[PDB]
Amino acid sequence: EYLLLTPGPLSTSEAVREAMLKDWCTWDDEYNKDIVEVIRTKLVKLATKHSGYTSVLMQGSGTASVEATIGSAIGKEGKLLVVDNGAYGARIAQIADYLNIPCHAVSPGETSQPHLNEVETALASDPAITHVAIVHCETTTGMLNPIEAFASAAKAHGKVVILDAMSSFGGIPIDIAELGIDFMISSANKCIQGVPGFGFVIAKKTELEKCQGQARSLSLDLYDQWHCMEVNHGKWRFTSPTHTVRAFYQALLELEQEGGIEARHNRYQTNQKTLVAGMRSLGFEPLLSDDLHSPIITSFYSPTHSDYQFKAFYTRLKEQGFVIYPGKVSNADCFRIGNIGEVYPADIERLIGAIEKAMYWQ
Amino acid sequence: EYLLLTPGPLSTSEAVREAMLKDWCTWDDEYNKDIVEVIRTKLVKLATKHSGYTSVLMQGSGTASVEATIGSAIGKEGKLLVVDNGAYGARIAQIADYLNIPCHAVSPGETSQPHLNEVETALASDPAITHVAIVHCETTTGMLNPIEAFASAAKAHGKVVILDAMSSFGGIPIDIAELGIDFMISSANKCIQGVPGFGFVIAKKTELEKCQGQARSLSLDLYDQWHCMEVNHGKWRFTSPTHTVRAFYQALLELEQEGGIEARHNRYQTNQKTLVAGMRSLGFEPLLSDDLHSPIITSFYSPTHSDYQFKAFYTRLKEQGFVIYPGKVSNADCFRIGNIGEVYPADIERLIGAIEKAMYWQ
Repeated sequence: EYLLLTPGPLSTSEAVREAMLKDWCTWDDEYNKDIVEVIRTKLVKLATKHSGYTSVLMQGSGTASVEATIGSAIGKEGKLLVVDNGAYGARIAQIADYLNIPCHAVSPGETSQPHLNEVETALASDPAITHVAIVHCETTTGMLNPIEAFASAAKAHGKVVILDAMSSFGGIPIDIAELGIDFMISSANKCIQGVPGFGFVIAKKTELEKCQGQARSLSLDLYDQWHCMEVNHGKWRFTSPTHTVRAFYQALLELEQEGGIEARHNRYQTNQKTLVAGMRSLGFEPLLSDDLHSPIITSFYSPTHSDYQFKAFYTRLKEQGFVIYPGKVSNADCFRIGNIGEVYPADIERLIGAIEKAMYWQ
Repeated sequence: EYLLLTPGPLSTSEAVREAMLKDWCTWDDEYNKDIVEVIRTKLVKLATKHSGYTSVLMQGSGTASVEATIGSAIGKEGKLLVVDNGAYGARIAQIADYLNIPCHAVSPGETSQPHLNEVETALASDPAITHVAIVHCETTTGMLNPIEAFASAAKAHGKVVILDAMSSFGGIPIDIAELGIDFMISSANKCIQGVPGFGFVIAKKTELEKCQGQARSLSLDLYDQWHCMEVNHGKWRFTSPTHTVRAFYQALLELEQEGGIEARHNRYQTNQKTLVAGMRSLGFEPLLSDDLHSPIITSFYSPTHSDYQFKAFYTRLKEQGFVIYPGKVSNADCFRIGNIGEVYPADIERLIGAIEKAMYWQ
């Protein structure tokens, strides 16, 4: 009915939703081997060309998979270093606080890319740090963080690297082995284009094996979940959201049929650049400078006009068949427009015309 | 294609699965107020006729909602008493161990109902206990535990009562206010007949308010989840499995259209009694004595014949369109047959004939 221009849950294809029409037995080999183990194999190949990697699927929101990683990888005597330049980086610090894990937040500001100066200074002054965490795309602003330079500084200091690639994996090309990522966390419902219900972790097999007996949660026990899936060939310890897992298997086939991540990245990149160009022609201004823009979601400043109201602008756009998203920027009045899911160049063009008609304050 | 005679995920109706064909914006009022807040209101009324109760929906397997309750209700200086007479009772002890919560397991044996003698002795000898936990239906065996006598002994000792009603709520009539249950945990995909993706907690509002700042997990923070849903009217803190939540809204409407829990309980009770009677005519023996049988799932002893093999019996039954379930009994060779979901008397009768044809060892 509406095109969801959100960061996810988003507009999924008909086949992705149609795949949810069958019921599955959680104990049957058709589910565990022919569905789950296929997902697991495909996910590892999508994340790297290299050996030594493995995948774990975890029920719940994507945050639950981020908490599974933090609470399972970090030992009793470990300390976390986080790059917090948005709500998601802050959420990694909040997880650490709940789990009583010593944490050092390196806050570079929401509208600027992390100065690796602060990072290298934290890594040199604080030898107690065992793990470092960074958000690939800060979905709050749509900022693309420099994960390569960051993970390299961490590997140089002999620290474990955790990447929150929730809004980037499947839509931005990355080889986690080459970049030196130890744990890469991502979603079923963002760039891969499945539906929500679970998340996953693609990890270096040697680093995942170290998580055994270190977990702070039974449900979020990364090793125990991984080990059950390994020895029982796809078996989830507790009930898996079967329908959403089948929808994800379909979303993977549609990613292969598009031409993979490189092809999806190009479609996203074109959508985002056409969107920014069209929005600028209508007088809107992006929150970040173009060099910091990700091809996933763009933050735009709310019009300074006294008659402007997000809810009113949002409602007028919904009437035209487009669902935009509110801004999450702490020290800025903003709104966001995602360009992921069933969003194609023709849609972005139809949207720019719809933005124009929804500009009631003109 | 197959009728799933499992404890859940099970055979859902066409309308329950068809409700998953629409995409939802997580931020829209149509989702949060007209879907989520309707689910929440209906769930509290289904659990009690009385005031003072509230509901919380939690992403993940049902275990995640059990862990949310344990880790959020119990304080730093608190101690748990568990009735462990099956894998699910043992799992509540395992959660406590992960969360470093002192725990006293009262193990009455898998084939016998809890002797309230051990319970009352534990409550009199151990004044350090703050909370007590019991499984309503031990799905491992299909045993129906006496929750009334148990919760009364706990209220007498001024302890908080936690009920795992995962396989019983929606199919067995219970008023949690009258029984003195403080936190009742249940599933989206068992007796209510929705699909997996989330679980929920129906709690005494005064007892839930005490959980604030006590949580051991960010994702599993019961108060923080509840408070966001209360002040932001249905809003889930992090991504909710939207499609599965819409499927659950449909499952609630179908529960009302059947005539509620009393009507569903009668259909389950008839299925289970007809099943036990038919299985006995074929020479099979129930694991538990009939007085301990729940109307949800029945455990039967594996035939003593040397030619008998579960996988072979299971495969021959699948061919006839019935999916049975393996046994989870620790000190018994068993199999289970659920009778929940789209299971009607005509199905049980067709199944008894299918059991007969699948008896290859005859």
